Amino acid sequence: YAQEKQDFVQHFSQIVRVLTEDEMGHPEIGDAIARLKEVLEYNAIGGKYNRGLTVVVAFRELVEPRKQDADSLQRAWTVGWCVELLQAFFLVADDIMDSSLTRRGQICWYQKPGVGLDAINDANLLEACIYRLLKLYCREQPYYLNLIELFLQSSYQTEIGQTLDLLTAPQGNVDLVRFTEKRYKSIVKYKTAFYSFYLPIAAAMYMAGIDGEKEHANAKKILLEMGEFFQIQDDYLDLFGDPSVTGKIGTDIQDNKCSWLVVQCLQRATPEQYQILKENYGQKEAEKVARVKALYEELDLPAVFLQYEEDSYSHIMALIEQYAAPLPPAVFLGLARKIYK
Amino acid sequence: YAQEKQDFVQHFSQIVRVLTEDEMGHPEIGDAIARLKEVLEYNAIGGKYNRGLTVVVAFRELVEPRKQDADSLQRAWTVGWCVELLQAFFLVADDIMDSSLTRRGQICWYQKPGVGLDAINDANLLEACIYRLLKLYCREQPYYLNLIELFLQSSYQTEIGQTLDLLTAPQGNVDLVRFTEKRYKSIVKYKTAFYSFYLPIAAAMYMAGIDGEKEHANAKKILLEMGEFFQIQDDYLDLFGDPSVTGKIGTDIQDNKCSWLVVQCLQRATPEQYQILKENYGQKEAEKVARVKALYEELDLPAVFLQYEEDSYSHIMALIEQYAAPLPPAVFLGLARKIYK
Ligand SMILES: CC(C)[C@H](C)c1[nH]c2ccc(-c3ccccc3)cc2c1CC(P(=O)(O)O)P(=O)(O)O
Ligand SMILES: CC(C)[C@H](C)c1[nH]c2ccc(-c3ccccc3)cc2c1CC(P(=O)(O)O)P(=O)(O)O
Repeated sequence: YAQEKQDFVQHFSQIVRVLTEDEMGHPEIGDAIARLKEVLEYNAIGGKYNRGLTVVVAFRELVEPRKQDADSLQRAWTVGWCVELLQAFFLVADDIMDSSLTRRGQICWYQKPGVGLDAINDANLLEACIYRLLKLYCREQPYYLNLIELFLQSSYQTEIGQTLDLLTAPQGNVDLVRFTEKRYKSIVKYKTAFYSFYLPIAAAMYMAGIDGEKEHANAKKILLEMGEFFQIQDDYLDLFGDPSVTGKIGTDIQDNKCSWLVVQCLQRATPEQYQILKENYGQKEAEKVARVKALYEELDLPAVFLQYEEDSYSHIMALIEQYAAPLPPAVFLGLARKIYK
Repeated sequence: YAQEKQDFVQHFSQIVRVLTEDEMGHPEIGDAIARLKEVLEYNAIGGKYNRGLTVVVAFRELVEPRKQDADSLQRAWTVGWCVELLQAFFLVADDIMDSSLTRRGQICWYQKPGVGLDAINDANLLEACIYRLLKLYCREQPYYLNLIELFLQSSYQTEIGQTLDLLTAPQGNVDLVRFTEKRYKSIVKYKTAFYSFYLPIAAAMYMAGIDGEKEHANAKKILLEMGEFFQIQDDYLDLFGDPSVTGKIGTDIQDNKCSWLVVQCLQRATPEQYQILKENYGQKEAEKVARVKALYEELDLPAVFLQYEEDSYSHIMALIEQYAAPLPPAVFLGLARKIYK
């Protein structure tokens, strides 16, 4: 599982080289290409690489083994790195928008002295790097246009999701009438599930010559449902997870997030409870965060979650049973195993 | 010339409609699509539309008149609007990065109450709209991939140019050792000339079935040279233009810009003059801006410019003479006329 990750990371060095080869081919833009290198190195490294690696794993599980030459494998690693660049673009930009301080345990790029709002253009460069790598490595392949369109569409979906989230949950303005279940699912589907789960498997599919509309739709159905549970579990763990196991010490409640937890809370709350939420949700003070968390436990949200994880796992297994064919079920089950661990 | 502009603007209403049709096809994301509409309407309208209109004018001059049906013309307007969306994406983002207050005589989008840094995601949406329109209108055409690659490449070039500019001219830090002629030309070529002049004519060329590498290179040579003079003239007019004729009251000097003017000044300045520049360039006070402007006139920069405009016009005419064929020279001469007016 995580021997493949060392191999993925070692490929980065070449991605960076080929993207910053213009340091001397046109000398004039050298300093800009040096800055691009620093942007790539700071923002594309330090994550867990789950999205990029999924491209490689899924590719190897989908392609006939005697069409896995060195050049094929290299295209798969490169396209994995494209998914990671897309992720990096979103995170740099989201951090600016949310005023975050840290990411992946280090200062956010935009908070670095000397960067600041220049990070907006750095993020656009990271995005642009995707299409430069696609062209460099995949332009003669029959799936080239399909991949370009898949990355463009995944960016749109994600951005639209971000818009929805920004409207739903503006910092420093509590309005819980916004935090409905239909809205939560919609945010998760567009902002997270499409790029995190559909994108990497679809890309592997296209690379394997699997281009059919119907097959893509079948896999999408499985994968967007998995993505929904992934985010719900992320929301739950934000507050209730062991921090030496997650890494996170959560701030969803302080940040006025449309969390699965606040959604559930609101569905179950008496009016006296709605009031406790109104007075304490989306504020900085520890005692106020304690209040919300106490309210969550009083309503047995951990028991709700555990039940919800069980029903969700059965449903995902049924979706796999119904929609995986003719793909090998292992493509989806590998993901299910990680998510439901 | 400017009857065609009313026609271009009237087409916007349909661009907006087709991009925000999802307001009821998926109801969940309705509020986000409403926000997209407001972003489009505020940021794609209010400019002079020169870049988009160039696509339409050049298309009509390049295509055989009995391949200009209603659907062709519509694709040309749409692709013109794509160039305008690309422009809108860059301007929204640049305004945030520069901390500007106004644009096109109105408050900058990000300065609107309630927007703020959410404009970063608004800008990404504007970019994404380009590829949604290309797909909606041009996906079955033989030039589809060529246009997608042209817009992606124009975005990269522009972003790289912006990086170079940000490194060269950081606000609140005067360093004139950066402001060399080689650097100025490099910024202009990447940040301005490619998207403003090459992009719209190249797009019209691809739409007319003119896809040859050689022809694109020939036209690019003419067009990047024209773009260089356009920006130089913009820099000159920033300070010396009549504001009821430009619209601008200039702030290049206050903003520590790598202007053609400061570059020229530096080439001609004694060390005592270099000092006046060092002490007064890139500062807010009116008397300090007066100093720089006085220095410019003492070195006869307006006479240098006028001479430079003459040599530049002859050179552009020679480039047209040598590189326009087999395109009709009118494609380039229309631009020359506007630029050198
Ligand atoms: C390590 C676990 C404590 C944690 C809950 C987890 N579980 C996962 C299950 C699946 C995936 C995943 C797999 C493929 C594509 C995208 C995500 C990531 C995570 C992750 C890590 C996620 P997270 O940090 O939880 O949002 P990342 O965005 O990949 O870093
Ligand atoms: C109106 C003039 C006082 C002014 C100097 C001018 N001259 C031009 C010449 C050519 C073009 C142009 C033509 C095609 C593509 C791009 C620009 C724009 C301008 C412009 C307007 C430019 P500007 O505002 O000068 O940078 P815009 O970016 O199109 O608004």
